[PDB]
Amino acid sequence: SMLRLQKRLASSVLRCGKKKVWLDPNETNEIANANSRQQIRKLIKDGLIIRKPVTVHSRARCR
Amino acid sequence: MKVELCSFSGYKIYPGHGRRYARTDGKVFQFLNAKCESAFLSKRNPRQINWTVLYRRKH
Amino acid sequence: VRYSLDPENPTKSCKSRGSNLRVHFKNTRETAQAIKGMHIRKATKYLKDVTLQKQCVPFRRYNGGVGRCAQAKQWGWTQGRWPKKSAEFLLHMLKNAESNAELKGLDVDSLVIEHIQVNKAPKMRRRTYRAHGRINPYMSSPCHIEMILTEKE
Amino acid sequence: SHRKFSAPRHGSLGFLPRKRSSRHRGKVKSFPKDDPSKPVHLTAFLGYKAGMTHIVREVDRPGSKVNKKEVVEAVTIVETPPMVVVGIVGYVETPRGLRTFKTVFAEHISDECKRRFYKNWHKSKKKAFTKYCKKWQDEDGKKQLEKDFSSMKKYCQVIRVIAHTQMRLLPLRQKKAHLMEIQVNGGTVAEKLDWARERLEQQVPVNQVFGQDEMIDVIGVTKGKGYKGVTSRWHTKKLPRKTHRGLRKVACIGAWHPARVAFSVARAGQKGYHHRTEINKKIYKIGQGYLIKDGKLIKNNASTDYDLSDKSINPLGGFVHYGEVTNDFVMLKGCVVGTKKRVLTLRKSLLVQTKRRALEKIDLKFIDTTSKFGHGRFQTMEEKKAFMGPLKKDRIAKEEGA
RNA sequence: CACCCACUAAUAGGGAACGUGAGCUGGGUUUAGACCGUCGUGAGACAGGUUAGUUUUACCCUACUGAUGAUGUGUUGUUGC
RNA sequence: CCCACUGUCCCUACCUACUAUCCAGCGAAACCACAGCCAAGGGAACGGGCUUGGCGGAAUCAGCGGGGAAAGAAGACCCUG
RNA sequence: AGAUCUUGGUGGUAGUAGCAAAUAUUCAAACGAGAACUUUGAAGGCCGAAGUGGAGAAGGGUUCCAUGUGAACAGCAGUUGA
Ligand SMILES: [Mg+2]
Ligand SMILES: [Mg+2]
Ligand SMILES: [Mg+2]
Ligand SMILES: [Mg+2]
Ligand SMILES: [Mg+2]
Ligand SMILES: [Mg+2]
Ligand SMILES: [Mg+2]
Ligand SMILES: [Mg+2]
Ligand SMILES: [Mg+2]
Ligand SMILES: [Mg+2]
Ligand SMILES: [Mg+2]
Ligand SMILES: [Mg+2]
Ligand SMILES: [Mg+2]
Ligand SMILES: [Mg+2]
Ligand SMILES: [Mg+2]
Ligand SMILES: [Mg+2]
Ligand SMILES: [Mg+2]
Ligand SMILES: [Mg+2]
Ligand SMILES: [Mg+2]
Ligand SMILES: [Mg+2]
Ligand SMILES: [Mg+2]
Ligand SMILES: [Mg+2]
Ligand SMILES: [Mg+2]
Ligand SMILES: [Mg+2]
Ligand SMILES: [Mg+2]
Ligand SMILES: [Mg+2]
Ligand SMILES: [Mg+2]
Repeated sequence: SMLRLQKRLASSVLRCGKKKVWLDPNETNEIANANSRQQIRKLIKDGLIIRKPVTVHSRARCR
Repeated sequence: MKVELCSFSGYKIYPGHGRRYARTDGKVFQFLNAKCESAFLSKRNPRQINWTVLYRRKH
Repeated sequence: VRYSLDPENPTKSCKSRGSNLRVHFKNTRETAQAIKGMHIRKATKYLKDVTLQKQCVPFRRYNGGVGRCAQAKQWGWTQGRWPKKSAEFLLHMLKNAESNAELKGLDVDSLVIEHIQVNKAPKMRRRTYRAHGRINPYMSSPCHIEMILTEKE
Repeated sequence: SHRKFSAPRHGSLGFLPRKRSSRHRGKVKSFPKDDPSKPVHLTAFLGYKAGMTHIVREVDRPGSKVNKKEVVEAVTIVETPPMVVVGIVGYVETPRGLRTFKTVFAEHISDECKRRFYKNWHKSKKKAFTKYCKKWQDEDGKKQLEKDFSSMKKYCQVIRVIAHTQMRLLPLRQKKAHLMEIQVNGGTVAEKLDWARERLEQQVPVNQVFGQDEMIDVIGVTKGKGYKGVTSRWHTKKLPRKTHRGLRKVACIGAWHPARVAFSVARAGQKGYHHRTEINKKIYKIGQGYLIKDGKLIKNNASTDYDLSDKSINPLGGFVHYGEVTNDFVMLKGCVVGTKKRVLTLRKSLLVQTKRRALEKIDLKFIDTTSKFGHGRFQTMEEKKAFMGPLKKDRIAKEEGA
């Protein structure tokens, strides 16, 4: 239903921002049950939460 | 059925079209439209503008 | 409960009521005036059309500033609107009254809205903040509604 | 106190109900004075404003700086396909004005005309005049029509013909014909009744109504401009930049007394779409329209006797926002009220043309057919082709299909 | 007001709450700051001069401007006076 | 005061954004003897009402700033105590 | 019946003024009775390190954090919320 808590916890576990947290839209219900950082940790290992890569800011044009 | 004129771009100007420019030096030009006129006023060379007659004849 | 305009015989009739409904009184009064005397199936289709902005309700009494529309020409009027909340509220009241007829065992395919009335409810107080450190009311104008339907065909 | 310096007022008070015209067609409102010595003729016509262009001609005004000189002049093309006479109206002069004595309608009213009687032709069953036309064939109906024609003969002063345009000959989206009453002038009531009777169901071209270089009057509705402020509507002076509430206003709308706003004060409201008549519009040409004998004969539309070029009045790329002119047309001189494809009423002049400005023969030299959808510079397709030569689009056309 | 320059057929005189500030402007007059001259012992004054100085509200009735409509001709439409 | 510069002006036009506008939802306040079409008359000497005349046709929308000597403040000017 | 009387209540105005400062939203799905406003994902943007970022002092005082509700409040709505 609502994943405001899980996005906040996943950010803290991944040591990234909420910008870079990817909660799988297919497994909304599975993520919704994870109400603790330990269940979040297993979600990240299993692949239901992915830390997205940094937005590209290339310096090739400057180089 | 009047005199038939030719522009800065070499195009044929039918009566009732375009403008006429008489400089102080005594020479008179006729233009077909403000595109051709402002090209001439900014001293652009018609031999380097591709759609101009003098370019087509040159190349 | 005490209704106004009890029917000529409450054996072919059913009633619905609502108190302190959160709709504008002026809007609901105009909508109730439009559907009065209508066949129940006609009022159902009409109030659905008002939500879809296919038929307008004519604003006759409370028409200060109300704009003109082409659909007002179905009525004899010039000003009309399409109050969605008033149509929604009267639709729920019509479904409630229809179900009451099912309880009373009389056929619902011939009901006609013989009586309908919108009363002003006690107001609800809110607050608005104005220019030089002043407060003015932001009151709401809820309304009571009642209706009586009868068998006739 | 008096205003410091005198200045004329803005706008004329002779058009004061500055409202949307109650009509769209444009009413004649005055037909020329009827006299019996002249032959029988029609006094009006209906055309459509096709567009504008300019011409070149030789002026014959002695004592002028343009005498024996070439000039260019703006002209307005008005498409005038032949109208169809479908009825006759009698009028009787009462001490309260004219009143419509009797109307007689011809058999076989065309479908384009019968559209005028319906707000919704699509859902209609097209029953208009179906029982009326039945009386043209039975004995009691025909005998009644004879009695109604004879009653017009002995009781009516002026008679008019109902005529309608043929909208199917126009490129417009509208298929509904325009009806109008056209007064028949020039003769006894019996004579104009016999003339109009034989024209029933027939076609009346513009050649038989108007003539070359005669001054006529154009009646129609102007372009709409919507709601407009006083600066656009009455052309009043703008207030300075420093004005608080705004500067496109009239500063003083009246003195303290008479304590009311006068009708003569410029105020914001509807501008445009007004019914106006303009007099003394000279006819420069009457085109022949398109005609097929063995091929499509198009040249004489815009071929002057000095041009001798095969081209029509149509510009290159067609008239902007109107379409292609194919029927007969009338080339008026100067601007004319209205938008494009706006129905115009053309009326015989109420005055008598005696000045040298009128009764001056027109002798065209050149008719501009360059594209009006931009800065056109070629009169015809063939002139454009000869100047530019073959292009890439025509190269692959001659390459793919050989 | 006045006077001057120039054009013009002529460059007439006035009223409308000394027309017209919910139309404007704020130059002047007519607040508070300040300078000079004159008067006053002084606070201060000056149809004496000078400089800086907040211009609010309309959505109400009518008027006017436009825009739908309304009466009655059985309904409705076209053309008209 | 001069050069330059320009929509300050001659002389206005066009474009863009947000509004205003229409709709869904929500929803005030100022003000209010009664109200609201005028000419003249007389009258607390400038009437919406009174007299005499002109007349008067539901219900309304968008504007408007002529009036309501419009609203805002028991006039700060002047006089009296 | 009056006192720009006191207190309380109610009208017209009026469904009117207005809900116009700081560029901007869109598609699909989920839960849900109900989605312009909630959640997720995909886009398009903004703050642009003197930030619309991460932390404190004063002041607040439990607003912090979970779960639940949909009465009232959050000047539309809400499945959301200080
Ligand atoms: Mg406020
Ligand atoms: Mg405050
Ligand atoms: Mg004068
Ligand atoms: Mg006059
Ligand atoms: Mg100002
Ligand atoms: Mg063009
Ligand atoms: Mg004055
Ligand atoms: Mg004033
Ligand atoms: Mg003012
Ligand atoms: Mg000043
Ligand atoms: Mg001072
Ligand atoms: Mg001294
Ligand atoms: Mg001095
Ligand atoms: Mg200053
Ligand atoms: Mg109003
Ligand atoms: Mg408004
Ligand atoms: Mg009076
Ligand atoms: Mg006092
Ligand atoms: Mg006082
Ligand atoms: Mg009392
Ligand atoms: Mg009181
Ligand atoms: Mg509003
Ligand atoms: Mg707004
Ligand atoms: Mg940026
Ligand atoms: Mg920070
Ligand atoms: Mg919280
Ligand atoms: Mg709310």
